[PDB]
Amino acid sequence: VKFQVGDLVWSKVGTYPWWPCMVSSDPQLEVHTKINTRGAREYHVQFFSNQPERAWVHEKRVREYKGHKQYEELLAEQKIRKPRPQRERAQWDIGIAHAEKALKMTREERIEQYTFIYID
Ligand SMILES: Cc1noc(C)c1-c1ncn(C)c1-c1ccnc2cc(F)ccc12
Repeated sequence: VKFQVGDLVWSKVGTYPWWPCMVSSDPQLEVHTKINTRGAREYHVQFFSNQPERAWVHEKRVREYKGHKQYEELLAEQKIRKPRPQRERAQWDIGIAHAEKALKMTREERIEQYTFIYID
């Protein structure tokens, strides 16, 4: 286990770019990490965004969030660059603004400030 609840991470999920997240406990399983059905470790994350979402992400697709400028280092992992669709970019910028604020808080503060409320 490399990450704990409240840690800030970048997650690369599906067709989306590296996105700012917070590691959190799954509301149903009550664990923030598990071994999946393929025997790989996954972490449960909340995505920072105007649209609240959560996901279980493979450990190879999770990186420590040190700051927004780390994004260039993540892409690096003629020069070819994918375009940045304006609508997605605006939501990513909003997520980054939250992560930048969360980075200035302690773990306990971030947990209190950002942990989602799940309603059945
Ligand atoms: C959508 C969605 N629904 O479930 C999940 C899980 C996702 C998701 N998977 C990866 N990312 C980065 C997201 C996502 C989460 C929150 N906000 C967003 C805003 C966007 F513009 C674009 C993607 C996202």
